[PDB]
Amino acid sequence: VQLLESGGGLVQPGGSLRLSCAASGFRFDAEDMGWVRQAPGKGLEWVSSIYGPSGSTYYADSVKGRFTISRDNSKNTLYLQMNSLRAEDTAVYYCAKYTSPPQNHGFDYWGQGTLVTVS
Amino acid sequence: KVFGRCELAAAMKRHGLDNYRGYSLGNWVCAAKFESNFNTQATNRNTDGSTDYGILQINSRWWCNDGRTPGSRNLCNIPCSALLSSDITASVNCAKKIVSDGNGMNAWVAWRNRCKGTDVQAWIRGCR
Repeated sequence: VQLLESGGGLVQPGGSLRLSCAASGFRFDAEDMGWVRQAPGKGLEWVSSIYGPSGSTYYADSVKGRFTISRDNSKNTLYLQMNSLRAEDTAVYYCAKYTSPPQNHGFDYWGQGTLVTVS
Repeated sequence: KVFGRCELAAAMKRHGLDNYRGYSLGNWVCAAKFESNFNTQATNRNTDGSTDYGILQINSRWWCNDGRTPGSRNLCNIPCSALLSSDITASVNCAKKIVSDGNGMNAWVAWRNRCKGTDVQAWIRGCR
């Protein structure tokens, strides 16, 4: 099992950025997954989830209507489309999953993370 | 309240946890230690937007309702707020349902990471 994020970078505010997460070692198509971020001097904060075979999506209020979470089953890759970026969206972003659900602690497995800087 | 180790051992004994679904009482005491540090009011916001509540850090996505969690199922049929008291009854009741599913005690992440396979009975050694 592995998750591996790319490519953040520097973007102007108002800009857009598409993140990916190459997933391996498990049955991707129906797995509960999400994105989490860690902003300068804050904890890990939930950003978005996609659950089950229905692909039901959910979003934190600070990003609802600006981000979209997507699956590409042919490539077992999870995407986050980020539009209308703001300075406070600056953070390390992580793709994440449950190791053994149902469980507590939320998503407990996440990748290396990719940095997004919005200035 | 913050429970003492042997104090919580005894409460859990009286509430029927010892050997519940084959998990000895040290298991339950070790779980509490590493989930909440024995603190009945402990609450933690999680990476999936759920929150864990109480002495056994019962989760708001699958088991309790806090009104604010994505994809919640409320399988215990209880408000998460009802799990933050010095009386552990409601946490224990929810624990018993949780551990009766496929996953056993692996549903508690701190249990499977720090307790599982260890000398868990040491957690109740020296208690009356």
